[PDB]
Amino acid sequence: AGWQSYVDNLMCDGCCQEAAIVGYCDAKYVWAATAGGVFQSITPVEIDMIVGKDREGFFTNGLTLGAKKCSVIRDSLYVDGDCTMDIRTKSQGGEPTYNVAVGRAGRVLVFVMGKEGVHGGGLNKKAYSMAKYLRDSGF
Amino acid sequence: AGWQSYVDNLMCDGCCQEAAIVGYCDAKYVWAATAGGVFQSITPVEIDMIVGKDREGFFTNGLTLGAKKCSVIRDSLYVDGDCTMDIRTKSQGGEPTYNVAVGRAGRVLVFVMGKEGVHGGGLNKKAYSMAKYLRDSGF
Amino acid sequence: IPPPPPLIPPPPPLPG
Ligand code: NA
Repeated sequence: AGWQSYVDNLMCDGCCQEAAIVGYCDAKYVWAATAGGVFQSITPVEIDMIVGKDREGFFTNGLTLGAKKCSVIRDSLYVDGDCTMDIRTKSQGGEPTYNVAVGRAGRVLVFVMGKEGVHGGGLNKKAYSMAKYLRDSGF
Repeated sequence: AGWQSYVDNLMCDGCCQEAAIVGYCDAKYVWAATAGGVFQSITPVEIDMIVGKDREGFFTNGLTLGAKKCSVIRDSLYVDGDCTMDIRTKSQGGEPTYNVAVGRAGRVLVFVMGKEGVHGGGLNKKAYSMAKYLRDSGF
Repeated sequence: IPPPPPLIPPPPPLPG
């Protein structure tokens, strides 16, 4: 199972439509993700935007994940004791948007995407919690 | 298993509804498959129909995958340098049909099912290439 | 079933 078990833990309370574990250090690419979704398609360049030094451009510009346009709602990725970001997909014609939370451990990022209607707060707690576990485990 | 990574790979382009790796020799059962699909319930007797000596009956009698009735569109499973078969689900009414491709390596079968409206050529290429990769690695 | 051919560090243990 490997990192798949971490994806499964993220998905098991039913509120998410996808999840991923993504490295940002030596192995800067997706390690495990819900098959056939957006996160599996995250690129190294998109990773670099999530973890880069510039913490402002993505508010004005948005960012992409798997080529999907998203907005940054809140950035706390380099706030010690938090290490999360809140992101939301952008709607092109009024179709639903989805909340995304990111948690940053030492070596990996935790990504979660909500089902329709699922608010960012609970997703942030999920991403926070797993990133904290991984951090405390040396990851 | 690590074989789930092969399912992931087959699903990554977004054109497949499900994928599976299925042994057809001694370990003649599903090794890894998309959860919730018909492929996860493929049976040993269904595998025997796909790989067996009779290359005619399934044209007359159809076959099932995970108890789902299907039609055989092209059989090249034992054609050197090809080793594929093209299949299509039957429409119980009622519902769309889905194209299926199978690639045969030495030990395993590669199954892909397209999403609605995804044609069989691209699926065949996917099955072919993965079965060839696996053959060359000893599988 | 045999382990597959290669197509990432081992994760830390989960609880339990
Ligand atoms: Na044929």
